Amino acid sequence: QVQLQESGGGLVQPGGSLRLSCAASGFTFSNYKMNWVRQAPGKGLEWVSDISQSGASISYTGSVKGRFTISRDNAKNTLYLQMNSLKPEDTAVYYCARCPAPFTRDCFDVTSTTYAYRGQGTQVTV
Amino acid sequence: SLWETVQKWREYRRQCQRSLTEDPPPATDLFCNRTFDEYACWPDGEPGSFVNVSCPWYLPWASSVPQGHVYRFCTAEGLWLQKDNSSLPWRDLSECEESKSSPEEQLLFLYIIYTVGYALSFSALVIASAILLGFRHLHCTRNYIHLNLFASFILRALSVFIKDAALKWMYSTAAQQHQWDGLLSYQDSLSCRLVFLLMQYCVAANYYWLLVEGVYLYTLLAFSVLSEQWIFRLYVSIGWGVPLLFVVPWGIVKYLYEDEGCWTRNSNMNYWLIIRLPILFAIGVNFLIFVRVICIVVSKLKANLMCKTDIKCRLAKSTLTLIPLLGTHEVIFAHARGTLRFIKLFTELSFTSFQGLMVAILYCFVNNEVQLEFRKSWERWRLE
Amino acid sequence: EGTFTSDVSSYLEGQAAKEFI
Amino acid sequence: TLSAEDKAAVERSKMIEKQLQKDKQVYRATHRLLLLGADNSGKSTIVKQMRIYHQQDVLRTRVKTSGIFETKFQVDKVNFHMFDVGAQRDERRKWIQCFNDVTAIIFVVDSSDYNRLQEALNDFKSIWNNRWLRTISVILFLNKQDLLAEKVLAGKSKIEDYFPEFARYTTPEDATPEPGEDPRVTRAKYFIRDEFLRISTASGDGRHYCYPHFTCSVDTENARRIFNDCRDIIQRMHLRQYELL
Amino acid sequence: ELDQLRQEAEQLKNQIRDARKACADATLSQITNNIDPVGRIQMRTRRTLRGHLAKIYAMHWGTDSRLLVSASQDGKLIIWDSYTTNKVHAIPLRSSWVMTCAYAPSGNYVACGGLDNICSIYNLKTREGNVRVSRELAGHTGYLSCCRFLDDNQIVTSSGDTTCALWDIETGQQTTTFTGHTGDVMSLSLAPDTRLFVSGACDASAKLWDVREGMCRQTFTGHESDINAICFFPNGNAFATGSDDATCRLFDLRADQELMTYSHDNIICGITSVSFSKSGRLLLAGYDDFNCNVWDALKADRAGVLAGHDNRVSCLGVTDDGMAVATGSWDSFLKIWN
Amino acid sequence: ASIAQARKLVEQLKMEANIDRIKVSKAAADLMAYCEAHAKEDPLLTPVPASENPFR
Repeated sequence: QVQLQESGGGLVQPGGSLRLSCAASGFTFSNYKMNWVRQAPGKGLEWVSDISQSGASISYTGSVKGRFTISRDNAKNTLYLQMNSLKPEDTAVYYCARCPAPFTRDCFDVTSTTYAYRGQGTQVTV
Repeated sequence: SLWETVQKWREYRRQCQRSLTEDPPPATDLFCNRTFDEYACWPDGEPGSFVNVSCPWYLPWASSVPQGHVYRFCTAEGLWLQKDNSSLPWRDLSECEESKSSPEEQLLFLYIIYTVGYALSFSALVIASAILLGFRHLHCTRNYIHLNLFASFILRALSVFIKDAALKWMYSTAAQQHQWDGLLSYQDSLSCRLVFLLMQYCVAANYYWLLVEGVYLYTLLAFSVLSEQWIFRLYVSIGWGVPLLFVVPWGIVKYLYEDEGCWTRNSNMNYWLIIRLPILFAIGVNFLIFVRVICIVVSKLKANLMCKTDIKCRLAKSTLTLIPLLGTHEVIFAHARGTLRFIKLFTELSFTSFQGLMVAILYCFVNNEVQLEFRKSWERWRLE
Repeated sequence: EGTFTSDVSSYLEGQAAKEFI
Repeated sequence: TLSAEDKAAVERSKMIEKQLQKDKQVYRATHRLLLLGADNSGKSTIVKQMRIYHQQDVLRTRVKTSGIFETKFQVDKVNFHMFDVGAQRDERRKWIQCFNDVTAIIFVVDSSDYNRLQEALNDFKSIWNNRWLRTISVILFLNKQDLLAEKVLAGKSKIEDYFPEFARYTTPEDATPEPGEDPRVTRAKYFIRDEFLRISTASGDGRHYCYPHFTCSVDTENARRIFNDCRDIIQRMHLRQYELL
Repeated sequence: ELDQLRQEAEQLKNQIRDARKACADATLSQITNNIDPVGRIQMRTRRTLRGHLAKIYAMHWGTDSRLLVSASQDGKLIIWDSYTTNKVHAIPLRSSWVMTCAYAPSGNYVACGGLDNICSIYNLKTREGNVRVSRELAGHTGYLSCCRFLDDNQIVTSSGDTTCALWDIETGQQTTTFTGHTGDVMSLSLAPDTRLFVSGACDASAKLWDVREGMCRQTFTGHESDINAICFFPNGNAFATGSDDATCRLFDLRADQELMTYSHDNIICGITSVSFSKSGRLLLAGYDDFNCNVWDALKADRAGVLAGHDNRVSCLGVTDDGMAVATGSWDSFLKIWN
Repeated sequence: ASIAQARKLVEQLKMEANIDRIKVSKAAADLMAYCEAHAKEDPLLTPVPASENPFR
């Protein structure tokens, strides 16, 4: 049973640093490309970052470039997102999403409304 | 060739026998006697003198040597001599053999490379046709046209081989110093006629299947999509049937005005325009397409496609791939004397010989689809 | 092309000359 | 055979296999295209502008849950078909692999909307790097160029915050701008165009390409643009079959 | 509040997992460790059926084990006689994006569906000798992915709106609606008694429903990705699922847990179709790597490979008498193997 | 409603939890019993001679 649990969200003053941790179970962590997707209040889900199977390929959205850092621990089956210099516009619910299929480059439906292999989200307020 | 030399011999012998049977002898005493010896006419000479007799001229090798003359003496008794008291008119027929840009390097090497190239091309095209027909996943219209082109090349090579073997067997039957069956072969019914018409038809079919391949490629690039059955039937009709429309008129027109022997010698320069012109047109069109397609390829490389040296490195690889398919080299080559003659008779002739091998290699061996089929078959055979 | 036919023609004329005269 | 029944079967099949041969001739002569874009992209307006090309018979009601919409338009007698997904769920990872043998994917984006331009880049990346669409080339339409020009001219936009690379960007020299155009408008247009081109050029090998166009609101030549791009795609594939390219 | 309901769901899931673990005394491997292997199963392409222009998306065997209907995305349903490869019917479809097809148990009807969200039922035994649309069933708000006749009047259809439905063809209304899946429902399989059916969806889960009642009796998880295929065991007490994680899994209803896992290190491509043999000893699965694999359903050891398709294998099925295996693929050809 | 959906899921989980589950060993034995009982009638497992095969 694919399960993803996120932690590390809380109230933080602007300019602070917050670390989000995603523990995954029920699937081989090393075989999937992982994503971080945030949903701001009053808006839809927005893709934030993605990391490949080996951690080599990394990409971020424009609004967070140079501030957020995404990494994965395959041995510990964990996905980490470090956030630096938080802005008021960064207040959102953060979800730890997974690519639908292993050994693939396309991450379809990760930002969808009712995606299956997605965490239940953690609130981050600035 | 041999046929023209033989025909010249028959013409000379007809004239000389007519002169022998039309000129009465002087009817003198103690004089030489007229005779015919299938090598040089021997009429009466001048008694008590050594008169010169010209060497035979009907042979093709006598043009290089000048008008040589052999001395023959006519005595005052009318009695001849014989070597070793057995036969042969002692002498006066030996000073015409000299044997004199050489038959060895300029001819034998060329024939060797021709025969080996045609053999290699024939084998390669047989294997290529087997591969194309065997695999069911390579049964598109493009491969059907490729198969027909391979068959045309094979037919041309077969015609060349059959002509060479026929000449070799004629020489072998002449090696037993008897059985002069060439004169019967000159009946222009079976030994001649059919072989020459078949060779001409095979050549025209090859030249018009290169045209069909080029036209099909051009209609693929330009134009639009039409019915597959209509296009294939039309292409087959204009590939295998159009050469008939100008070979059969040549076959039946040469049979009346310029019969001679199997129409080998074209004494009328205009009479070669019935066959050469349809072929040349078939070549000419294939030049234009070769340019147009090339331009298309250039338009692809100079487009928003990434710009680098590949506009020249890849292009040179594309055009050299298209030269064997469309037979463009005929235009590129077709001025011949000595070294120039050797190069003209080598490059053209060898390219014609090896075009089949080049086409088979480029479109049935290095082709990615056939390689994928072979690899898939090997993978299936590995696990049995 | 013309090598074989020329050689055969030369051989033929030479043989016809030498054998018969 | 045994005649009668076995002659009523092999004949019947030969009566079907002929009609099929009549149908194939029309299936191979038409080009199928897949229309994609967001709700703000303007696919509806584009498909309305190209409609004019071209028990109840003319059923102009469809169903409340149709799922797919067909648009047949003819340019120089080529008979393009365009398919636009209708009543489908938010998840496309399963029904999008049925468009794996299609002449072109027409991707339209609202270039004037920088709020969700990264969403357009993201699903363009997903479509481009797909296992079943890795040989299908994309005709990219950057819709609503007049709105983008108005947004740039009027100011109060600050495009640099959405994409922190507009500062270190210079109009590509190959720019072919309309005579009446502010340089800022050209810079923004070509910045978005190059944002999509950097996704297309990265990976993709050489089996499929991208054909970007600027079509604002009144371009009636979009059908001809599609015609030209599909012609280029088809003849490029034909050259690739002959190893000439 | 939602936190209390989340905690209740977690507690119920933990209790279910603990019960399943308590019921797992011995694995299927240990019980079937001392059985004779079936060896290398070798099949040959007895027949090859051609005539489709585009990729074949589904096919179904007739009850008579001789005729089969195949659906292709060029917009054609072709009913073949596999004995002689003689085409019996060629029905053109209104919409060419067909993703499923079915054959009535009596052979009097066929069904098809796809991206048009509509299940079309075609009557093959009209009095005029032609084939016309007998019915169109609409109401699904997503693409139809599977459909299986219960009889000449009932049909179960699963769609991409995360729901399945039991229809009435005579009236055209939805008799029952089965909900609970959180992703596209990709396959369904009917029990031999036609009283329950299993639906495998894109949420990495399968569910066992009740045709007559209308609720999900059991939910089976264990797969890592989307489930593309599902098939009942011949005795109706178990089912196999093929998924996008390149593994097949055999679940059993009574134990309510996964029994077997058919996987390989060489295989990294997902499973598109799954079917069982007549005795249930052989499990046949089609893959995106253009091959089919025949597994020992009791030993979880690969027993054979069916190669010969040039593109992705999309459909697979075994005759009712088990005499042949039909595989269609995206290369537009069907193959009958023995 | 998210709360209503969670409540419905909880009810469904309650319905699923209270079922009778037999031991896995018994289920495996039943599967093996069926396989052995119908092995001789499986054309794909034990191929028939090329006389009853209609696809030959």
